[PDB]
Amino acid sequence: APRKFFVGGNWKMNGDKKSLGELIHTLNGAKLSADTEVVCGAPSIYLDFARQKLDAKIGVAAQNCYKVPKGAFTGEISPAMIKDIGAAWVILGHSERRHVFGESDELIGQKVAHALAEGLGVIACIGEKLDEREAGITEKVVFEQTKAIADNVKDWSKVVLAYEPVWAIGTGLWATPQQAQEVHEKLRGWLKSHVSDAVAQSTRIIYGGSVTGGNCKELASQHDVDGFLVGGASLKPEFVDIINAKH
Amino acid sequence: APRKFFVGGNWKMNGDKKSLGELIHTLNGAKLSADTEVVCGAPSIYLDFARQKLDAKIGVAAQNCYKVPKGAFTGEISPAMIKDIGAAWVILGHSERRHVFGESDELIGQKVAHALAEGLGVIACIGEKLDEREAGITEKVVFEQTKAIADNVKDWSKVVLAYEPVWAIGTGLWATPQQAQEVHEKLRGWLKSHVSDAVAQSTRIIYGGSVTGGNCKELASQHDVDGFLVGGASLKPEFVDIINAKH
Repeated sequence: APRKFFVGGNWKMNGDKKSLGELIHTLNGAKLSADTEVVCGAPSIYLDFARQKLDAKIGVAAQNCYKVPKGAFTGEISPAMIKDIGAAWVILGHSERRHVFGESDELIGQKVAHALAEGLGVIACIGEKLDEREAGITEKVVFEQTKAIADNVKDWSKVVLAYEPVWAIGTGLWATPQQAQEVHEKLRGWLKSHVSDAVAQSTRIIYGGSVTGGNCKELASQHDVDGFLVGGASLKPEFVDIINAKH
Repeated sequence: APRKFFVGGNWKMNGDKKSLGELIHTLNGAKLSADTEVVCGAPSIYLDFARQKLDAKIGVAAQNCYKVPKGAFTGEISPAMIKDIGAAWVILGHSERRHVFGESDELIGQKVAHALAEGLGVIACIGEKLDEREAGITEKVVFEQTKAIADNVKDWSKVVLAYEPVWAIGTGLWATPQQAQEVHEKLRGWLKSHVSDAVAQSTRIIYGGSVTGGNCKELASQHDVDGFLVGGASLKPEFVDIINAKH
């Protein structure tokens, strides 16, 4: 009945074998809550390395992939390759790929469908920007993005939604736990009416804003926040505290 | 005085540990010419693996990277990471990155600057599309792309230009050895007047069109073709014949 708490740690473009080696060794020896499903999002070049060194209980995620198994797409990797090195997840639709690299809702949706058909789990990301949040069209934007994902999801048991308050990234604005709860609650209500009641009750909607050891207990105590997609703090030893945010 | 023959092998988005393992085993046991600099362009998730398995005499190249060492750029790898796993090259501005993923001349120039400063070698790719070749403005296009790269190159000794006749990629048209020589010759002349004569005589300008064991002998015998950037044929054992194109 209860959704399993889910902390993913998006490392982004960071680290080398030495620094990521020390990070992994710290997670391996740390007292982690058995209630939490932990997943580390490693750079593509370090996905094989991260899987070898990390304990089997902690999952590994690609930070991005493409929509077909093979082909003339220099620079890209496919779900077939991510599966081949032992990883079981992929992060798609991150705000950074949307913004810096112009990834459309259509393109993200194709990636979601393919990743899922190949047997990977997907951490799908959504979120509205500053001018959108200020305009009061938060719901219209995240529902548009969630629909572009959901049209390509037949089975929700391998999917986790991640809300990114992009409006509070790099601008003077900040997100409160109450504001996060209000978006998560509306996303769950969207899944209830557009997919099914059971999908809404079992699907983890994790918060992907600024999550630190100092603010995670309050964000996790929110009814409809089922975990985090942690940015910068996933590289530090306090990522352990964030995993244990309910204890 | 002569420019060392340079055969790079762009694997693109293809293969797994098993298939790439057999590929690498064939190249390691093959009778490769000492006069040919061989470099394998592996997918990012298999870069580490490729460097370990491949003999030291064959270089390893990333198929793409970003313009800073670290940062909030989910899904991207940096030159510092490529250097960390033992690779010494990177393929930038590939036609597929330009067309499918909208990589601009500016972004490519920024990437080239960073890659060279971090100590990597660069196979920079340029080429005119069908509508540009048809309009007769081939010179104007490849001079623009080469300039965007040259403005960000301080030292050309670690750089290799790869001409990609994109107008002959899936259009039904094919580039003849005379037509390849015609572009390569004009590119070397561009380097002569816009940089220096010494740079023009020492810089390898390799052919990035469709290269097989059937057509490489005639292409390589052209005066200003100094090697190849091989596509599909770099996965198969005939890549050995292409490496030995002059013998």
